[PDB]
Amino acid sequence: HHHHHHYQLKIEGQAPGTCGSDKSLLVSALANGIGLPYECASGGCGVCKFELLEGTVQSMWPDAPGLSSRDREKGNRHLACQCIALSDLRIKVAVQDKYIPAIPISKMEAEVVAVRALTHDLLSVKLRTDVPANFLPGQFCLIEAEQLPGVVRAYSMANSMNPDGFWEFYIKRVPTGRFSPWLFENRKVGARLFLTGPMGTSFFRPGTGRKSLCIGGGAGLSYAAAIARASIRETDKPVKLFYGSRTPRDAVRWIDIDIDEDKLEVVQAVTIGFIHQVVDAALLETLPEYEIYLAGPPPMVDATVRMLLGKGVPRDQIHFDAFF
Ligand code: FES
Ligand SMILES: [Cl-]
Ligand SMILES: [Cl-]
Ligand SMILES: [Cl-]
Ligand SMILES: [Cl-]
Ligand SMILES: [Cl-]
Ligand SMILES: [Cl-]
Ligand SMILES: [Cl-]
Ligand code: NI
Repeated sequence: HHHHHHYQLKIEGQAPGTCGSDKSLLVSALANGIGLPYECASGGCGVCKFELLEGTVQSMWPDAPGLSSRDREKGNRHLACQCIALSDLRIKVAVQDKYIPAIPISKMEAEVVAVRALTHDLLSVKLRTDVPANFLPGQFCLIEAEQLPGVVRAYSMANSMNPDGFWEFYIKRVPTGRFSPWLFENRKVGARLFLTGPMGTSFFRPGTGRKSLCIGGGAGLSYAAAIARASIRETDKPVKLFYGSRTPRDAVRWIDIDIDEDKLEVVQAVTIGFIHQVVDAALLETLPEYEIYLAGPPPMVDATVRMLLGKGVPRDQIHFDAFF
């Protein structure tokens, strides 16, 4: 389960690049500097849709919900984040500049170096690469475990850009979901994984002059924490942060995540109704004045953005990441 092939990737209107049997069309494109649209990079949001003009591809997730029942059954529309090339390809997609990697993405061999209890639910995993850890606050990595070849999943970085090559992620204590590269044989010090990134365009925006509100459900606390840290570093203003954990009062040691608890206004929502009703109650009609960042389970993120827009928050002050 080790050899891979390389093929030509022609994107109509762009320079002929390369693609392969070893990575998705998304990352090959992005790796080539092309702004192929994407958000989730994991088969759910539908944003990376392209039309297969010619050539043959293989899907990592045939049931991927980002592709509608219609599209899965009729025509030549596929998802770039889920598809590998099995020959030279010609595709058509609306390329945009805002998706060009801020920082050149790469395939990195990374070793687990530290694991520690974040919360009753969250486990923090710190890995090291031979290369500097270079990423913006709010970006993610796609993570693979050689045990499971076709099992790429997305995880927001929790720490910050450092020259020591450290990448931290928050993962679930209970192995739920379904398939994950975080087998328990891989949550031990010395395990080797593969990080692709940095990915994502929902990173922190400086110079807004607005206050930050970070909303993180479940493992989305990684993203929420990286934005909160970066806001405090920027302005020293108070950052309001809301998060969901199922057990009452499971505090996170904010000094271990390099965050000053002063300049930090934390409200936990114990996992009736949920997190976006706790935010709406607490802040009322003041939300439109904040720069808002969310992460979490797709249903939670979608409900919250609906609440936000319904409460008059400009679309361009809302930033999010939801992975499937
Ligand atoms: S980016 Fe491919 S479905 Fe979300
Ligand atoms: Cl990939
Ligand atoms: Cl697909
Ligand atoms: Cl790459
Ligand atoms: Cl997990
Ligand atoms: Cl949640
Ligand atoms: Cl989550
Ligand atoms: Cl930072
Ligand atoms: Ni082969």
